[PDB]
Amino acid sequence: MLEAKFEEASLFKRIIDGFKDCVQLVNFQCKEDGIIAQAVDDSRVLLVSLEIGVEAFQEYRCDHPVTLGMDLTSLSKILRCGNNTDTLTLIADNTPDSIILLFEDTKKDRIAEYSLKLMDIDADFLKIEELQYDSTLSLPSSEFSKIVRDLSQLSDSINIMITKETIKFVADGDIGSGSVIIKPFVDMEHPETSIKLEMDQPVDLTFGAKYLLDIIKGSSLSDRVGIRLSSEAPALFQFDLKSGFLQFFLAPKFN
Amino acid sequence: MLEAKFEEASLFKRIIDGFKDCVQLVNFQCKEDGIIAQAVDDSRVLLVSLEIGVEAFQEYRCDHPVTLGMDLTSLSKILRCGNNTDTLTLIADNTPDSIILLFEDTKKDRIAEYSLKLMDIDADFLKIEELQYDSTLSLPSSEFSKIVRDLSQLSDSINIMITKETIKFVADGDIGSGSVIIKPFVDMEHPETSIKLEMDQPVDLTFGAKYLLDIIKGSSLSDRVGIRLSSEAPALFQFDLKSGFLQFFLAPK
Amino acid sequence: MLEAKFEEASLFKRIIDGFKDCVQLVNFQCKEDGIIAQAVDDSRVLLVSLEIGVEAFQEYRCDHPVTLGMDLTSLSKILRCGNNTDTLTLIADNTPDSIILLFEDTKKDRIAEYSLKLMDIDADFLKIEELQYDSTLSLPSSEFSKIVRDLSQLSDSINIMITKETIKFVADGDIGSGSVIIKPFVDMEHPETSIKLEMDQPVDLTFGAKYLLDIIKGSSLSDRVGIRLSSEAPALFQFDLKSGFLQFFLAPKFNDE
Amino acid sequence: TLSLQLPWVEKYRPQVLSDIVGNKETIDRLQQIAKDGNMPHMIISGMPGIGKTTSVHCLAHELLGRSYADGVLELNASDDRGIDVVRNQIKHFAQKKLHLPPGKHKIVILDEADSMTAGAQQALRRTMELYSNSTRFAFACNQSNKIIEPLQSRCAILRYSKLSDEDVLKRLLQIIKLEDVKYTNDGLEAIIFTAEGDMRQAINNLQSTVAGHGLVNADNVFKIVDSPHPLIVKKMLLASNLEDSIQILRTDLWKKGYSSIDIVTTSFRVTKNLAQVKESVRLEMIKEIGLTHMRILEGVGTYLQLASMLAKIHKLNNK
DNA sequence: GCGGCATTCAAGGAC
DNA sequence: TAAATACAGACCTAAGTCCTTGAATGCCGC
DNA sequence: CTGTATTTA
Ligand SMILES: Nc1ncnc2c1ncn2[C@@H]1O[C@H](COP(=O)(O)OP(=O)(O)O)[C@@H](O)[C@H]1O
Ligand SMILES: [Mg+2]
Repeated sequence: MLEAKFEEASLFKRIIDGFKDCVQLVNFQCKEDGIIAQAVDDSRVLLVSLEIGVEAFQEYRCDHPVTLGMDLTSLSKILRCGNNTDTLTLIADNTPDSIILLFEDTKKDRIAEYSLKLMDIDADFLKIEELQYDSTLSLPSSEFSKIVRDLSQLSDSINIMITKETIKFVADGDIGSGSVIIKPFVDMEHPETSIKLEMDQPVDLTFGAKYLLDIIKGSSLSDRVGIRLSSEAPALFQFDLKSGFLQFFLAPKFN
Repeated sequence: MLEAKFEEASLFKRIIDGFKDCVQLVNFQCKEDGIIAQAVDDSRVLLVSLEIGVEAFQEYRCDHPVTLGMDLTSLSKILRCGNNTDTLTLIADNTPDSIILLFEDTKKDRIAEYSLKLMDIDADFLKIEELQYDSTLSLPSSEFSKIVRDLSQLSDSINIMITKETIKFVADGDIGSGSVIIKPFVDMEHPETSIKLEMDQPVDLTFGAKYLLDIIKGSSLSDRVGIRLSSEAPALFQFDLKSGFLQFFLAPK
Repeated sequence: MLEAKFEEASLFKRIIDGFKDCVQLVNFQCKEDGIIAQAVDDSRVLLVSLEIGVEAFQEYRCDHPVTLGMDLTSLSKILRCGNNTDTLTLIADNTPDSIILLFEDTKKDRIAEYSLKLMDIDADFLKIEELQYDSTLSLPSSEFSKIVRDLSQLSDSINIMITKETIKFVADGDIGSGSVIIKPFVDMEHPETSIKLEMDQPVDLTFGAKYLLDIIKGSSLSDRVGIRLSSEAPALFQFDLKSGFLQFFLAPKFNDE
Repeated sequence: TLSLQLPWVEKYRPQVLSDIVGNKETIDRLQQIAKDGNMPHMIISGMPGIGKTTSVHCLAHELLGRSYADGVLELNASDDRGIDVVRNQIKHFAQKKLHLPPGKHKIVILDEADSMTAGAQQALRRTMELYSNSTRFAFACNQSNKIIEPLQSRCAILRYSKLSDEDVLKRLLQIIKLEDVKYTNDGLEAIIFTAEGDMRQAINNLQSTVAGHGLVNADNVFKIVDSPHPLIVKKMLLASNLEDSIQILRTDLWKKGYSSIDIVTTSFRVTKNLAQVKESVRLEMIKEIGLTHMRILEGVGTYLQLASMLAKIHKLNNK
C-alpha cells in the first residue's frame, strides 16, 4: 500500500506542470527510496526522467514496488483543484488502481478527495544513462528561459555552441538572425546568479525551438539549471530539486 | 422622472458583471422602494432575480413605476467608461427612449456624459414564491467559486449532499472522481469566512456545472454567499453587499 | 557605415511600440542630423512621422544619408528580447542588406547581437509642410487615451468640437451616445497635468475611432499631447521627445452639409 | 550495422541542367533562362519521377550561385498550404531586401503545389503581382487542374511528359558505369519495362536489385519486382474463352494475394483506358465491373464475384 | 486591468 | 443592318470525416 | 444549343 505525504501540495503541481505539454502519459515507479518516472515524447525527440526521494515527502510508506500508469492532462486538473496552503497525500492500494489524492488544509479543516483511474502503459521505463559529457555548464533557470523564449521567435532551430569560456546561442531565421554570447563568471555577492562552465572539448549542435520552450517550462522548480552537452550524445537539462532532480535528455537535429 | 445618484460607479459595474453571460436583453422595473430585475435563460433552468433597495443608493428619486429595457452587453460597454473615482447619475424621463448616464468626479472640471438606448423586450412575471427549503448553508463566495471551478474540470454534473451535518460536493467524471467534504464553521475573529449550516432534512441533488459556473460569476458582489437547498424546489443562490442583492433560482433535474 | 548608440533600449522599444499597430513597413532615413521616419497607413488615412535628433543617442555616426526599410513586427520581436538596463546599438554596413542590433549589459559583459533583414519599400518621399492651424492645445496623454477608450465602445466615429473655449468629444453609436466636455485650466504647482489651449476659430471635425486608438497607443513617450486642429487639413497629434517627436496626421471625415 | 549509404536517387541526383535526360526542349529553355537570367514565373507539371523537382532545384542553384541560401525560399506546398503562411512568411520574403546581380531574382519554390488550399492560392495572386520585379515563383505539381486559372494566368506552363526508353536507358547505363555494377541487357529492359517512364522508380528498382542479388538480370528483376499489375488484368479481360480468364484470375491474381477491391479497381482502370474493343462494349464492360465493385464495397468481396464478373464480360463479348 | 498568446470550435469546402 | 464571335443561361440538400480558418473562448503573464 | 450583347462590316 503506497502512502505518500508531501511537505507542500504545490511542489507536486510545479513538478507536473513541467511535463504538461511535452509528455502525455507517465509510469510512476514507486519504491522504498522514492518515486521515479521516465517518459518519451509523442515524436520521441525528448526523454523526461524525474526522481523525487523520500526527503521531499513528509511521510512515506511503500510496502512493495508499485507501477502507476497515468495521464498528465487529468492529473494537472486534479492538482489544480488544491490550494496554495494545502498538503497533498497520495494513496494507492495493494493492487495499483484508481490513485487517490487527498488535499488537507493546515489552517482550517477541509478534506478534498480526488480519484484518478490508472492506465496500463505496456512499454517499460527503467533505463538509466551514465556517460561522461564534453561540457557541463550551470546557469540560472530564469536567464536560460529568457534566452530560449527570446530566440524562439526568430526561427524554429536554436544552435548551442560551447567554446573556451564562451557560451553561444544562435538563431537564424527568415526575419533575421540573433546571437547571445555569455562568459562563465563567479558571483560572490549572490551564488544563484553565477554561471559555471567545465569544458573538455568544444561543442556545436542544434535543437528545435518548441522542445526547448517545453523544457524551460521546468524553470519554476529550481532557480538554477545545469546543461550538459557531448558530441553524438543527448543533451542533459537538469533542474535539481531538494530531494532529487528532473532531467530532460533532448536530442539534437541532424546536420 | 428617475434620478439615481450612485455612491460609486464600480459598485454598479460589479453588480452588472454578476450576470454578464446569463442573459442578454432584459427589462429593469424601477419603482419607488427599489429596482427589480427578472430574467429567464432560454434553457428554462435558471431565474435571475436582482433586488436593489433605496438604502443601497446614495440618492434615489422616482415618483412613477417605469420599465426600462436594455441589453447587457451594451450596458457593460457603457460601464467600462467608469473609473474608481467617479460616481454614477442615472436620469430617465417620462418617455423612455434613452437613459442619460453622468459620471461625476470630485474635481468639477471633468464631467462625463453618455446615453443608453432602450430596447423593447417581453417581460416575465415575478417569481417571488417563498417555498420552504430543507437546508440552508452560507459560505465564502471566493471559496465556493473555487470549488465550483475545481469540480467543473472532472464532470459536468456536480452532486450536492447535506448529510449528517456534513457538506459534500461530488464530481465523478470519466477520468476519475472528485469529493470535497466540509463541516460547519463558526468564527469570532474573521466574521466573513465561515461555514454556516442549518439542516432540517438531508438533501441530495445534482446540478449542471455550467449553470453553477454562471452563478459564481457574481462572487465580486459579496464576500460570502448564501445557498438554500430543497428537494422539490429550485435551489437559491444569494449574494448581497450591503443593501442590494441578487438571487439565482436553479431548477434541479 | 552607421553606428548609433542609445541611452536605454527601452526608449526605442517604446518608440516602436507607439506606432506599430497603425503602420507595418517604415522607411528610416538616417542623416547627419538624426533619424526621420514617415509611413502611410495601409488605408492611406493616418500618416505617421517620427524624428529622433542626434542628442538622443549616446554615440552617433553617419557617413551618408541611408534608407532602411523595416517591418515593425520583426522590429518589435527583436526589441522585446532586450531588457530595461541595456545599451542598444544600431549598426549598418556598406551596401545595407541587414541591420545589427547590439544589446550590451552595463553590469555584466554579456552581449546580444541580433540581425534584421531589410525590406524594399517603394514609397515616395513627401514633404510635411507646416502651416498655421486654427486651434492648438495640450492636455495629458493619459486623459485623452482614457476618453478615446471609453468613447470607442459606442461607435467608430468621433466628433471633435472646439467651440467657445470648450472641447466636446462626441460618439454617436447604435446604442446611445456619449459626450465628454473639457474646459482648459491652468494648475500652478504641477503644470504637467494642465491644459494649455489656444483657440482662434471654432472647429468641428470627425475622425475614426480605430485611428484614435492607434494614436493613443503611443501614450508612453510623453506626458501630454500636442493636439492641432484644422478644418481643411488633417489634424496633428504630436508626442514630444527629448530631441525629437512623433506626429500623427489624421485626415478627418467628410463634413457633408 | 551502424549506418547506411545514400540511395542512388539522392547520390546521383543531377546538380546541373545538363545531367537531366528529360524533355530536351524544356531543359534547353531552362538552360537558356539560367544563362541569360530574368527567370519568369512558372509551373512545371507531369508524372512522378520524371525530373520536375530536380529541374527547378538545379535551375535555382545555377541562377543564384552562392546566394541560394538567402535567395531561395523552398517550401513543400502540401506542408505549408495555409493562407496565413502566404500572408506572413511568403509576403515577408517577397518584400525582403537583397542585393543580387543585375540579372538574378529571389526564387520561391512551391513543391507539391497541387495540394495548396483555395484560400492561399487566391491570396498568392496579389503577392506575386506586387513583388513581380524582385521575387519569382516556380510551382511543382502533378496536376495543373488543381491550380486555379488566375494563378496559371501569370506564369509559364511547362508540361513534362513521360521519359522515352532511350533517355532512361542512357541514365541507367551512366549509373552502372559510375557504380561498376554487373548487368545484362535483358535486366535493363525489364527495369525500363516496369519503370513505366518513372526515372526515380527505375533507379530505385535498379539499386534494390543490385543490393539484393548483385546481378541485374531479367530473372532477378522479375523475382524482386513484380510485373506491372494492370497488365495481368488487361490480359485477363481480353481473354477469348472464359476458362482462360478464370485461370489467370485464380493463379496470377487470387492465389498471389491480390485483394478483390484492387482487382476490380484495376479492371475499371484498364477498361477505361482500353482501346482494342469498341466504345459500346467498353461502356457495358465498365457497367458490369462497376456493379461488381458495388458488390465488393459492401464486404461481399470473394472469388465468386470476380468469377461472375469475368463470366458476364465473356457473355457480353459473345454477341 | 488589460495585453498577449495558445487552445478550441464552428462554418465551409473537398473527396 | 447585317456578319462574326463571344457566351450566358444555373449552383442541392440530408449525410461521413478531414481539413482549413476565422473568431471567439480561455488562460496566463504582466 | 437558343438568345442576346458587342463589335465591325
Ligand atoms: N530526366 C532525368 N534525368 C536524370 N535523373 C532523373 C530524371 N528524372 C528524375 N531523375 C531522378 O529522380 C530523382 C528524383 O526525381 P524528382 O525530380 O524528384 O521527381 P519529380 O519530377 O516527380 O519531382 C532524382 O534523384 C533524379 O536522379
Ligand atoms: Mg517532386
